[PDB]
Amino acid sequence: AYLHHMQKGKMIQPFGCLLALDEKTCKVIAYSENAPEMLTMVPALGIGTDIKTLFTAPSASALQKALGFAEVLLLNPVLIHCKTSGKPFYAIIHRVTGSMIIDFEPVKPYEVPMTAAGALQSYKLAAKAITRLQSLPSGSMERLCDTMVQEVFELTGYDRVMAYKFHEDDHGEVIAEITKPGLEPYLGLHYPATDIPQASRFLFMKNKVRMIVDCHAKHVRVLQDEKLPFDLTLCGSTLRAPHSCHAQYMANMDSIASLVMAVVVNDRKRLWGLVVCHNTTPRFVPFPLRYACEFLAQVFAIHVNKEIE
Amino acid sequence: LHHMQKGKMIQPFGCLLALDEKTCKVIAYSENAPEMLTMVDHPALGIGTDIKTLFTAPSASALQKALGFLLLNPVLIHCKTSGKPFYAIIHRVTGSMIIDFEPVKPYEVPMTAAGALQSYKLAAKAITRLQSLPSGSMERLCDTMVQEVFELTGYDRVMAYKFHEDDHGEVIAEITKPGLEPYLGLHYPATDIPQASRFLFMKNKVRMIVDCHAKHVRVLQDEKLPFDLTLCGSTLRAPHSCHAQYMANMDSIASLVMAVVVNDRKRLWGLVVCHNTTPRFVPFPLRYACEFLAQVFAIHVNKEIE
Ligand SMILES: *[C@H](C)[C@H]1/C(=C/c2[nH]c(/C=C3N=C(/C=C4\NC(=O)C(CC)=C4C)C(C)=C\3CCC(=O)O)c(CCC(=O)O)c2C)NC(=O)[C@@H]1C
Ligand SMILES: *[C@H](C)[C@H]1/C(=C/c2[nH]c(/C=C3N=C(/C=C4\NC(=O)C(CC)=C4C)C(C)=C\3CCC(=O)O)c(CCC(=O)O)c2C)NC(=O)[C@@H]1C
Repeated sequence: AYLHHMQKGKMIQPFGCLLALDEKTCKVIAYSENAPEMLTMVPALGIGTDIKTLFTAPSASALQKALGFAEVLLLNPVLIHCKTSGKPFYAIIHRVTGSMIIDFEPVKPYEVPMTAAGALQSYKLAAKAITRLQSLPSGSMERLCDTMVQEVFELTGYDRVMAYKFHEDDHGEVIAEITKPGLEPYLGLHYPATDIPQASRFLFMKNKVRMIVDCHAKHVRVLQDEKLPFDLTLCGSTLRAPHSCHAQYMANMDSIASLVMAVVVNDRKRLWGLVVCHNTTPRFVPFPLRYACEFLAQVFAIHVNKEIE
Repeated sequence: LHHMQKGKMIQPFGCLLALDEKTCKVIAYSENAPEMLTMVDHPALGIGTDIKTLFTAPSASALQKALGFLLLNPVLIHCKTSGKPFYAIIHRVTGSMIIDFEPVKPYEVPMTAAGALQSYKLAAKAITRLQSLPSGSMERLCDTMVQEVFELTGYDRVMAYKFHEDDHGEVIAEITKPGLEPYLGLHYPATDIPQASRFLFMKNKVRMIVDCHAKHVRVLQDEKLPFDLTLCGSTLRAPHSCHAQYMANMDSIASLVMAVVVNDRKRLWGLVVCHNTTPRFVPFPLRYACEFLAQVFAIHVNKEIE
């Protein structure tokens, strides 16, 4: 049941908007319902729209040029400007067979001159983290995980950061934790397997970093071309809305916002666990920082697998 | 020392402005800056020009904020009429804020963040390969460093150049494109690298020369400025004429040099030296990534001695 509704991914979070394009025609074959408002000035946006009508000439050309690379050759994000408004967005591209799917995340105008500076700064901080993991003496899973949650806490600014390990019966245990002062600790607690369905663990193998900005936000529908006789697969989107059971789960534990990083060993390939960030209030972090976190989690996974041996 | 610090020439691949640390107005500029930044009241660019007349408002605001600091480089700026974009690289000296401007292709502006992330990722992967090395073999450590830099930077030749106790140098590792003659193993006199150059490398850890044959450009300053403006910290500083000549005879038209400073007790261990047969330019984000790679390399060198 869970996998169907997560794979189709027809509901997104409202912090961004989504377009899907036909690789052959470059025209819009699906869009989220908030996309006309975000990207135009309400020359419309609908099924069949050409993207050269929406963005400035260098922007349209950069996206058009992405159509011609293999996915492993995609460099994200792309900085685009809207043609009428001048509004800037980060465009995050991925491919599913003959479709190109694009997530658009807003950028503040005063942030634009700092886009390269901020990207370098995020990766530099992550790189300094990697050196401290590596400097650590071997022999203690506990010290390794403490160092990791401490580094992530400083890098990401969330109220709570946990290392969550899966046991062989698939139930989980919180084995390391750092929080801001007032909060209730979860260190040492065990949780049922069913708190994280099989389908979610499966998706984490491919989508290694997941952000939920606000569990109470009103989700937005994706509309697709009525001519299509199948559903598009949108689960690779950075914007996919959380299933309502989990959004209800979040509100109950006063984690209004979250950032989760998969820890995949032998990347025998196995989901060892998760690094779980919670925030009491809504929180957004831009793509370059999440991208750096993905690499930090990869290196962490190498050290985890070393200690096992 | 006094025609590297008080020498007033830059390489022509970019241009330079210096601004007064209080008024924010132009107190020095390279002779190529008017055509590069305005396309040639008053001559649009001279002593006393206000940066609000040169750049779009978001661009000028971002530079005003930097004068208020802490520095994250580079800043992406657009010129006011042309919309012509540059990377602005900022540093401070006692009297002034100095800005090096390196051009960006207008149609590449959408990919600036993407390219910066990719540069740092490749350097971060190189860092993990150095770390995973079994300790004990200085040869293996240095061979790995030159291989990674070669792949990252795309230069024709990459060598590790070690300083001996008498300050003479030795090439102890090297990788080149096929068919180039090796220099591995050669010893060179201490005088090839004067002490003044060594002292600069302590502060400016990455130095790029795009084309030893390029015609250098003068920096003009107000003659009543109560101090002498130094260019030691500019990414654009011209090579000394002895070295421009030294490079031509050895068919290194372009170079990229990384200092290797241990106990960063502080001493210059050596250099990672990249050479190219033809002119070569690499953008600031890649040089910035190389700086961190060089610091991490220095730590492993220091470990090997001990
Ligand atoms: C509804 C009947 C059942 C249900 C479904 C469900 N859960 C998830 C996803 C996650 N569940 C967790 C669990 C935890 N988070 C924590 O912080 C802790 C320790 C305090 C636990 C145990 C996590 C981390 C996830 C991943 C969330 C993410 O991707 O950010 C899903 C998938 C949701 C989606 O839309 O991707 C579903 C469907 N949960 C229940 O408890 C019910 C039994
Ligand atoms: C002129 C009278 C003397 C002189 C001066 C001089 N040298 C440098 C700087 C450098 N010299 C070297 C030397 C080498 N490069 C190599 O590739 C090799 C081995 C194959 C050697 C021995 C290097 C690497 C530098 C640094 C250059 C840089 O910053 O990119 C300077 C500094 C130039 C400047 O303006 O910074 C000067 C003045 N060289 C001679 O040979 C004379 C004896």
